[PDB]
Amino acid sequence: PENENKFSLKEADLKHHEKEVTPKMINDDIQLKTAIDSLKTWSIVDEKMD
Amino acid sequence: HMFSRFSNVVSEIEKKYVDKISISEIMTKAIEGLLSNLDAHSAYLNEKKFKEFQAQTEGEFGGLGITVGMRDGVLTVIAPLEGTPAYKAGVKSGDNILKINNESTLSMSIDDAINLMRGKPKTPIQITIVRKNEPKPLVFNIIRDIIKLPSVYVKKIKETPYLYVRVSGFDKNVTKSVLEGLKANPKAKGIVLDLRGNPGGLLNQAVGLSNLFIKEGVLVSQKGKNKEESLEYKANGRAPYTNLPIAVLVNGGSASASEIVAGALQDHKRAVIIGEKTFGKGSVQMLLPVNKDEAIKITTARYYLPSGRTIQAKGITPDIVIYPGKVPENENKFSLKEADLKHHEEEKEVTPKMINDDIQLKTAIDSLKTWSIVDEKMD
Amino acid sequence: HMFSRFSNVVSEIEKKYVDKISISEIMTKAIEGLLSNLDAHSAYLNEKKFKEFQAQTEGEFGGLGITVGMRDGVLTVIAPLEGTPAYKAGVKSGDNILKINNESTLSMSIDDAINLMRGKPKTPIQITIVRKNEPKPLVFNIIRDIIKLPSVYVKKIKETPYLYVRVSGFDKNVTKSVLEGLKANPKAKGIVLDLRGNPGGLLNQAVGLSNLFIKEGVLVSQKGKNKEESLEYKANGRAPYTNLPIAVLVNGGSASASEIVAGALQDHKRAVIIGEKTFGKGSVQMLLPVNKDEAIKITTARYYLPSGRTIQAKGITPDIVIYPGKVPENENKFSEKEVTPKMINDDIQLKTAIDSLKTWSIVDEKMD
Amino acid sequence: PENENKFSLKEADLKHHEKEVTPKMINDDIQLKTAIDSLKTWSIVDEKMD
Repeated sequence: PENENKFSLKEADLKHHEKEVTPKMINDDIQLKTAIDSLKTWSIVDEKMD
Repeated sequence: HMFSRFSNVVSEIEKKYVDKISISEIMTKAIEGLLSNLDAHSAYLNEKKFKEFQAQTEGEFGGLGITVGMRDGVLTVIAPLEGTPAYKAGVKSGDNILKINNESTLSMSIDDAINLMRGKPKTPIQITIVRKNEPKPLVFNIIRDIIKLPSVYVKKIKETPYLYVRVSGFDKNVTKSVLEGLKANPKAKGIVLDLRGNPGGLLNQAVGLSNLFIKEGVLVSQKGKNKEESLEYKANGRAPYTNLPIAVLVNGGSASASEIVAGALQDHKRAVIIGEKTFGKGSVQMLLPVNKDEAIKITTARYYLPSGRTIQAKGITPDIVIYPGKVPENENKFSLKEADLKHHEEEKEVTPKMINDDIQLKTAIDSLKTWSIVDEKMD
Repeated sequence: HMFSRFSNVVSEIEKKYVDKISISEIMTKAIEGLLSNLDAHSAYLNEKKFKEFQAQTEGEFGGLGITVGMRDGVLTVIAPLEGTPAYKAGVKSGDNILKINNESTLSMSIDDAINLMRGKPKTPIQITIVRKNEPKPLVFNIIRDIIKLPSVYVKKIKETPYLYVRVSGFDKNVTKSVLEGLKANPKAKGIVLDLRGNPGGLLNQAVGLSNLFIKEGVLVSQKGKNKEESLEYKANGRAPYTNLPIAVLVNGGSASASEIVAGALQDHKRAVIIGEKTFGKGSVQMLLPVNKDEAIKITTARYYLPSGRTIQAKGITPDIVIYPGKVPENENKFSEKEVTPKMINDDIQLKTAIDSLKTWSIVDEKMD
Repeated sequence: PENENKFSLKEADLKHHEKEVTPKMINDDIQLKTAIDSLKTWSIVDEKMD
């Protein structure tokens, strides 16, 4: 699934301050998007143990 | 003197503007003009609105306990919530609110209709209803009572050791609510802390919630303008659940309080934030009165995350970015022989039929399962 | 007195606001905050802005051609002037602007949008629109250029004596061209004075055009608060064409000058307004000179039609309301230089105007 | 022809809680609508002469 809407996150008077797997080939298929996601959780859990 | 700039200009508007504006009312318009121009969140609460807004702040207050969704454009009855005063009145679905007492609320936006309906916590309001069966309006009186709408509920997942915790708004007992929910299920192995789209408010409970998990953490991570206002200390180490897997779900709505409980966990790597980018509302607002006891609401401090980065105008950048959708499936014939054949308390626990409707909750459960597998690898 | 309230409020703001705001900036954010709340069209120009505006002139800044006016708290495109890039880009009246480039338009002043569109015409600029009957907004990449296309032409109808004069915009030459066309095309009778999509223009030329067809008197009465600035433009007796039929067309994308020509005729029973409701923008603002270099801009006075009605928000309600479409020439069977039946049948609002001229001719002949 | 509005009062009109032509019938048939539109112009030309 891809983003479809552009919300008004920021408004006026706001405060300031080929040979590799591309995000396209990750997007077209979900089974490879969830396998990379499941790697991110492993990295987070590893960093929790220092 | 310094007021020359505004005193000279306000003289012209007295005479040359078309509709004979009174200088007494001009100041009422200049104050509202100034505050709205400092930032995107300041506002002016005059005397009349002052006490009304103060009394109707976050929590329980008198009302009707009826959900409005404009189903048919006539204020249809969307949800007669169980146990609410409207349900005591016996309101039924299919009715619509043409008028309250003598005024066609349909011709007015819900902005003022909600104010009219939400009156005194005791004085009953004679609500007027219309049902298509009876052309003349029916009558249903909703006696007044403080509306007890919990902000947090905990419901198990049918086939997994993982709970589900919803956090919309923040009430005085958010921390107690989550803690008692966890106590009710001592054998949970992961919580999908869904605080998706929740704007914020009541920081004093966000810190308690985060402290319920982290052990070193931060006490209040804000600095402000004056040096005395900064409170970036450490949080206490009395957290019971210091190793429970977590996956907090965020969405563009989450602005201030759900942006400090989610962001605080991320910088301590105590959870996995799943969803879509957030609002980036890195500020707080004190409602300091002035003049005739009128709250000149204005920003007073800028929240900072533990790492030192700023959420303002930057969002929370969830680790696993995924937007709402449906989980794909492949099938050629109905799993059941027929929709009504061969099939021979729903809120008591999540079921796959509702998980498949929201891909994000599925992703959260997947992240919790990965966390469980990783934790089991350390045996 | 009342000033004490404001002084206390500003003192409190200066004491607690996070970013150490200076007093000079507070006043620049209080005056600017007042005028915007006073009336949408109003605006504030400081010393620098006032100087740059004084140096500026309506020369090479053709712009997109979009004309915008506040309505229900959002910017809406009144109508893109005919022949300009915005018209050729598909922007239609009633579309609510959301963004110009990356700048969100929530709570801007009309002057800000006008200046955003103004500049070197060749500079590309992007626009985002919200259309009522189409989900999600749009995006338009438009290149601007100066426009010299004459604003009125008097194209004649093919098979009938009736003329057809299209007043697209009220420039300085609008009143001369219409009179010249009528003079050069005599013995024509009916005149379909088309004003649809004409956002507005010079008042001096709206009264100038209305002067041709009226002899009675007051055309448009302008009144503010005090009597000194109140004045009205009463047409002189020179009305070369005070007899021929007329049928003006007005559409939701017209206002100001095109709304005083249609309103002046309607109140003298001198023509038949045909179409939809009008946008209703009929106020007047000018820079206030006594400003200590910080020129401001307020709606000094508004326009009143001779009947006494004000057109600020009411607009003009046509006599014969008929919406756009194609005439139902079907079901009657088994299935350039002059307006032709092909074009008339593609515009129902123009078919009605011709019919309302035939009845006028019949009633004129019936008296003899 | 239908105006740009899609619903307006299209659903749940209710309110109001035969012997004369009503606007619904005039909308139903275009010939009668043209006949009425050609009577208003007659009134306008009657007013002008006075």
